[PDB]
Amino acid sequence: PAVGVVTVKTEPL
Amino acid sequence: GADAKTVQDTVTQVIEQNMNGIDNLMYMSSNSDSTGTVQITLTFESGTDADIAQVQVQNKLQLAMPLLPQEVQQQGVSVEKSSSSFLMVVGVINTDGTMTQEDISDYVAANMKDAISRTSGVGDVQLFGSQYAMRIWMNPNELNKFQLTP
Amino acid sequence: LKVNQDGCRVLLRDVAKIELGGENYDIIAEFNGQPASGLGIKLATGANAL
Amino acid sequence: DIAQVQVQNKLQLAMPLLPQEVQQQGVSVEKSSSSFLMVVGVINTDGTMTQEDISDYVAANMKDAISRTSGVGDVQLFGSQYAMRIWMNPNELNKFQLTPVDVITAIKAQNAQVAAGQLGGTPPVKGQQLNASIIAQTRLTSTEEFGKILLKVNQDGCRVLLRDVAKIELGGENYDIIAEFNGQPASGLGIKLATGANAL
Amino acid sequence: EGLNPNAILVPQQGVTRTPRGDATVLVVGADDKVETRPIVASQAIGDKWLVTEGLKAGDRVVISGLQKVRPGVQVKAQE
Amino acid sequence: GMAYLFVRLPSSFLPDEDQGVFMTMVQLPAGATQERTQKVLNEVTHYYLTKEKNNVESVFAVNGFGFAGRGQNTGIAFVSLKDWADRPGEENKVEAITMRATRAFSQIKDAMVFAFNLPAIVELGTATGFDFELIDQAGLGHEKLTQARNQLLAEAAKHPDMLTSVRPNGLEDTPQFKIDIDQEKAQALGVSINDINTTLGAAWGGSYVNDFIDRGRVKKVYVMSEAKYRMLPDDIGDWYVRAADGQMVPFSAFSSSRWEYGSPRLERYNGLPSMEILGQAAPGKSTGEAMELMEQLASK
Amino acid sequence: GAAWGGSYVNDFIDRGRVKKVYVMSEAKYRMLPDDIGDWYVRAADGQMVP
Repeated sequence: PAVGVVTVKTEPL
Repeated sequence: GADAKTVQDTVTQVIEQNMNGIDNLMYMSSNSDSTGTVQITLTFESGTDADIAQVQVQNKLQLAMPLLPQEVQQQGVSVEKSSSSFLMVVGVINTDGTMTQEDISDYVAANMKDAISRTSGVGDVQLFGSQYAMRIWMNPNELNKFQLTP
Repeated sequence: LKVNQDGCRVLLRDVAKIELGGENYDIIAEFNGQPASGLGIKLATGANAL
Repeated sequence: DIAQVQVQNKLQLAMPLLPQEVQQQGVSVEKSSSSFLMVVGVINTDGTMTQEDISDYVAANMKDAISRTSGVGDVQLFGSQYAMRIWMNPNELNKFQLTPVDVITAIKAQNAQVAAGQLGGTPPVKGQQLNASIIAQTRLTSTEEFGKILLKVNQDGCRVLLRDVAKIELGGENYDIIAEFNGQPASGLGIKLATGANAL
Repeated sequence: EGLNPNAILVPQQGVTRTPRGDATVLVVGADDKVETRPIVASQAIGDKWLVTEGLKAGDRVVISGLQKVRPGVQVKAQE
Repeated sequence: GMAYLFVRLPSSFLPDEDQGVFMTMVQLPAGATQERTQKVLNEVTHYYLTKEKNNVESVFAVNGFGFAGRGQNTGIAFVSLKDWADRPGEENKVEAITMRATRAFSQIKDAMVFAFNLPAIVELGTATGFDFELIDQAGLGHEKLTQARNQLLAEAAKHPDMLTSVRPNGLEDTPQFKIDIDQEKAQALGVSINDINTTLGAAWGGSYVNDFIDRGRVKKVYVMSEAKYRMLPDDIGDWYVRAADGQMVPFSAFSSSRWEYGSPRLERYNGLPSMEILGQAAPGKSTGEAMELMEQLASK
Repeated sequence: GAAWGGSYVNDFIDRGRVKKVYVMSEAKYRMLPDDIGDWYVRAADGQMVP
């Protein structure tokens, strides 16, 4: 079963 | 403003601790909310009107009236008897959409809705909507600007 | 609203926004593409239908 | 019921005419006939619990599902609910120059319940993702929470907690009735006849 | 603006105050059966939330499907 | 053998025959806003309008409302049809429409949404669902009643042979935000807490005051500041309060705060602490069998 | 009458139960007619007055 999977990119502040 | 805990205590346990000497139910049910609309549902024995036990319970509620938070009864409390059956839904909307759903709501509500209630055969017209109000939007920079409190 | 001894008047519009108001704002109800207003009707006991 | 609601609704006409305080307590507008039925007693035969404790035990615990039983008139509580009972000392009030009225003003001032709201109710801003409810000052539960209720200070912070002048305990809403059943009090419970009750 | 650019800013959606007095966020596992990790969620920033604890860029955090899924169910990724 | 066929026959109640509409229940996960919910309603609305042009003759959904609980994660679509004569064919009958709807719901992500027909006398349930409440008589913690509850939802999932949905109406304990105040800080400010809170729920719950007239119409007065001003916990810190001296005071001068749980929709049944336990049985098994099952699991 | 007839104030919760609040001093402190003189009240200056 498929899931909406959103993944981290945290470069600036 | 208040929570389901305040619902339970300041309102609902007032009722439960006053739903006493109560007559001819089949049972009773209730729920809470954070929004504030408490609802108690009271399934009663058949063969009778709603009105006798209605005024029983709502008059021990009249015994319960100063026990309320003053604020909600300053707003008012719906203590109603209604069988929960609809009649129909009524579709009222500016197809242009230039007016808000509030605008239509108080439009019909002030204007039209009431003479429907001045017509035969009515239970409740559910106003999906409300009256207008004097809605006000503060600024802490302005209170702060003039060193004030709301 | 408040002043000083000059009488620098303060107005409610100067601090806040004035408009009409939903007592709540909670139901965005929609019917056929546009959000629509709705009016329930319920039954009168002992009345007719037809 | 007809003349009942006649008279109790001209009593509804008569409501603000009362002293406000007794209707802050309430009025026993009661239609009932004077017909008893069984007044069921219980007692800790040790007597470790007071008659108040038994009364609040049933009244909180037992009494109400008896009221959830068929055919019931009144469930008569020969007794009462627990409460908060406080016993002052004018030596200590006088020691800190205390009016108990202002003590009550603090009692309301910290006891009361605060309606708060939510973290951005309707309508929020566009693009808002989160609303939840603001949680705020609560009506209190423990007698030590009650006991730590702040009273006057000095400028250093030489504070006054609660009681410190007084006494916290459970409150008999009166203390006036002494029943006794054979060496000790008990809990007799008046299960009175309902009007239309069906007894056997 | 501003200080050190490395700053774990996840939007508010997966942010769970879980449990009592605590705050975790559930990530998927590497074998698609999901894998919650408790994290020090710092101050919310914008539509997002600062995290100090543990997580890196590229960590397979979720959005949508968290309710049919408990730890132990494989997952096919979507954005 | 007549008696054999007599006893072997299953039973039911009065059927959900046609209504002309169907009732469309829409449920989202908690914490999600009415904006995201609104997006969802636009999606589902777009499905039954656009991908179901051929029969769909009505829409009306209520964003924010739930008859199962008036919260931000629910919405209802009132969906009518054409004339009966304008819908010939068994796929043009309401049940199969709901079956394709369920296939769409399986297709729909980020949701717990199902439509159905109500009873003809709608005050009865789902007509396959028993209503089941469960109440701790001893006051053993609503949260621990929820432990034993969802524990018994796991147990309720241990018998798929019995049920078709063991689902509750559980509106979940929420992340939520308690703000604590020091009185000795407050008395160090010497300012009445009641009016601080009056300021608070005035600005953070909103304040009714009184009424007026437009065109002969008594109307309410409400006041609470801007959405951008009522959005953050740090927005809490923005609010300054005059004290006995006349100084403007942040809440953060005296306010701590933290998070926790708490469910918005609590329930008490016959005045007794309850949680809504719906359930429909698998077809071919009576609900009294489900009573024997869950009541022997009420041993647990 | 707060201290000589008792003083109800308001209520609270124990274990989900709204309960009354009373206050009046000790039996030995509420017994004599002379005990009336034992009570002192802040005047306009805030000074305890028998």
